[PDB]
Amino acid sequence: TKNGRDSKGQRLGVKIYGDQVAKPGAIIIRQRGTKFHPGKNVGIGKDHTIFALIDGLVKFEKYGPDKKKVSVYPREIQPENPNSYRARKRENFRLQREKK
Amino acid sequence: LSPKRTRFRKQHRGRMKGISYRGNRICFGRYALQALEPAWITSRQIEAGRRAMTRNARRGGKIWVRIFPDKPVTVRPAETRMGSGKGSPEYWVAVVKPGRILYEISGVAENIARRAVAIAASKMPIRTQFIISG
Amino acid sequence: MKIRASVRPICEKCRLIRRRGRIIVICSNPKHKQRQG
Amino acid sequence: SSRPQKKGTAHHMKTRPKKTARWDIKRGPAVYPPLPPLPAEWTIVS
RNA sequence: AACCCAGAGCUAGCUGGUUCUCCCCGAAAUGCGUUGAGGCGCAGCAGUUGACUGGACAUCUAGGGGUAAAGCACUGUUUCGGUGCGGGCCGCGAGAGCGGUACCAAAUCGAGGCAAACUCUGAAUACUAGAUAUGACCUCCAAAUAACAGGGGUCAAGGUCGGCCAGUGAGACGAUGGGGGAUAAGCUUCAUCGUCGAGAGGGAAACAGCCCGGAUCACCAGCUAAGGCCCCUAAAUGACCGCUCAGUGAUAAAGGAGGUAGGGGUGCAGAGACAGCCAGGAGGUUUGCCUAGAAGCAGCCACCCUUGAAAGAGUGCGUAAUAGCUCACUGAUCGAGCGCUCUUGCGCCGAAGAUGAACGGGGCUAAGCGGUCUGCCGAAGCUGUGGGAUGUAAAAAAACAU
RNA sequence: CUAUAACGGUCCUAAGGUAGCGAAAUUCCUUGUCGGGUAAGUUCCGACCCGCACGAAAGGCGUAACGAUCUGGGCACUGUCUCGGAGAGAGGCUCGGUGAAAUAGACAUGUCUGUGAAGAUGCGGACUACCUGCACCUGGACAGAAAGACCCUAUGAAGCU
RNA sequence: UUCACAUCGACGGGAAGGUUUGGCACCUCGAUGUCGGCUCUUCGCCACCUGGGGCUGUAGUAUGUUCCAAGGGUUGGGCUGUUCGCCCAUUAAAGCGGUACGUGAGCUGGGUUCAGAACGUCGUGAGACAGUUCGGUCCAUAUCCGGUGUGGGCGUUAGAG
Repeated sequence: TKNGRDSKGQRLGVKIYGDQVAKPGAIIIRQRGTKFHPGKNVGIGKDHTIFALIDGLVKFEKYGPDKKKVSVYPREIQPENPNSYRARKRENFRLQREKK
Repeated sequence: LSPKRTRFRKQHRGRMKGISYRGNRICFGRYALQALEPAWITSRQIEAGRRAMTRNARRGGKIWVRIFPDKPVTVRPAETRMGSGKGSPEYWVAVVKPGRILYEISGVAENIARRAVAIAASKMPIRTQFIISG
Repeated sequence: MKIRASVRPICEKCRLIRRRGRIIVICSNPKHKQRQG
Repeated sequence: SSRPQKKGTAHHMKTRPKKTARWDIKRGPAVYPPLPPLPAEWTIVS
């Protein structure tokens, strides 16, 4: 009598938001059709998935007024560090180990 | 009283959230019956009130059913609430929020409009009041 | 009396007096002799 | 009928003591002068 | 489908039972699969142990989404008027024509909405990813006097993998966004949080799921939170500003109202008002018709003019209908405050059940509700004083943190 | 006359209910209509018929006799009743003797309302009530009795097909 | 007749009740014994009848409606197992309800939920039907609260009638 209730439950998000770290080969978008087109350093897939070719960063931007045009970049900078806490924790591991 | 085309058979409920804009100033007519209380209004109320001011005016002036129901409400038989198969062929309903115009009436002298729209407010489930075309 | 809980003046000559709480109507014609709430 | 009634827990929110007058909600306790400190309370010196 | 003995202490994913002390940590009631859903396997959340760790909390900035709201570009419906195409009908006439109808309808335009499976738009949060700091105390050394930076020693705290092992698998309500229901349930179903579950104590009269709050112990010590200060029960029957006269103060609507304190607009008030006493209050005319009669007053049409201070083809009663009566209107005396209007606050009626006043009681006109300022009571919370215990940790302590 | 069809056409099966009986131990709707009975009869008897779903040896129809059979109306007879009453016996009751039972957390065991696993002597407020016997009644103590026999579950048991 | 409101009130709207049919399934399956009668209560009203009143399209006599009113009253029968389901004869009237659809530790067991049997129908069949039909042992010496009666001690401050 109900007839109804047959939903699939599939999942298809954006996997790596703008300005995350893209491994090589990692998937940027798993999509149904082509919302975001491939820009440069990304490859389309069989089912329009968009995956990173080289490590770097993902940049969502319009490739036309309407289109997303996802892209990737090397993005390597900042070697410099400023955190005391990490050094402190490491220092404690050793001091306590020595004490005990 | 109802729409011709059944786009989707059934349609689940909603909820009121008070007007803040589209207060439906006045467009036709000169005297309106502005709702104040959010509620549903079936098509059968609409019938009732319309009859009221038509046969009361009865001499001149034009009625204006400013709103048309366009959403179905279902009702189930007494079978232990199993599955809501068929109830949309039952009454239709117009969600009417505050600040909204229900009727409009022109071509009628002042106080005759007051009796028409006052009676019409008696046939109808929510507290209203009549407004003039400012 | 017609104990209408909400009726109003009807004859042109209704007086609408309140007494001991009860709002009541008194008219020269007793058809109209109502007591309200 | 056609009106529901308010039960346990539900009944409580309608009918618990609320301090619903902005004023008394506001208020704060007396403070005091700072009460400069107090001596010791014990001494072996004897 | 006997009875006794034996396999047999059969089997039971089902019910009941499971005994001495203290200490530390302490959940879940979710998904998935299941001849499976008042079981079990894995995950999810405890314990304890070993590594590698880096945080957690607050702040800020980025990135995608289409929800709330809005909108009529899309799709689907939607009213009011325009336009007229084209069609039917009258016929002329043996072809389609100019047209006409208070005519039926297709696209369009103007005005106007609506939608979980509508969107040209589109937040707040949430999420993911980055950097940015600094928490609590000490002992200090040098201060006039602080502060803090200067170090040193502690203490407190996140996770991601593993090992050995659990219990859990129908939660409940409350807040919010929703489905189903009847925008009914202390109903059901999911998403994000709180309490109960597993948590005491005070307020709520009594009262898991609401409010404050988190229980190591002792104390015939103090300050407060939620809530309160007439009596029963602690603490002002304390201050001043107002409002209620129903015992409202404890429960429900539409509707009704010269109740009551105010406010927002309106005109009138010596070319004097609403009060009352008053006077006057029409000619055409019996308005035309209809009706036995219709003459203001069955009904309907014209619905004006003259006269004047003023009279509407008369306000109501009434008459077979007339007549009659009286209103509106109008001048005089008395005398200068009265109509209208919507809403604010608190109230009244509407608001009635079956054992006996049911709302803590006594009661109260403030000991009710609206507003501000001061003192107090109020818990196992915080303080003060004194013991215990865990680790942190490896040693007397002592100090933290629980 | 109007109706009901003596009589016809269609798919159908292997064929399409014969005789009798019929709202029936079978008719649901349904106290079916009508007649008799009754003051009044959803029961009852006799009929009609659209037999929801009668029917010929899981026999049809009817029968004299017989029934601790079911069913309806009679006359006689009466405490069945109207409407109770008195009486005798055995118990009950009191005294002498012997002397159990089931049940039983402990009970110092009030009423009304309110609350609460949403129907409390055990909680709250108010009322009421000297302590304790004996006879009498049974509304509660979700009173006793049998781990419900109805309902469901168990990858329970058993019987029959 | 005219006349909305003597009376009925279309179309639609807003409530209270808690007793019908229901929705949830919260207590109760180591058990909360069902329908209808008998006996005995007691309570509610929105009132059927008796007491007083308006209004009436009330001449009177009847009424119709509403208002305060629960003090009282609220028949006997025929049919059915079956509370307005009902005809008969009255009667002032011959109410609706709540009390675990009051009352089975008070009563009957006509019905339904036991084992036998049969009818119609479903099932090939065992069997089955919230269809029918005939038969079918409803157990009890009150501990406590409750109630009706009746006592005793003791209180009433000296003791008693």
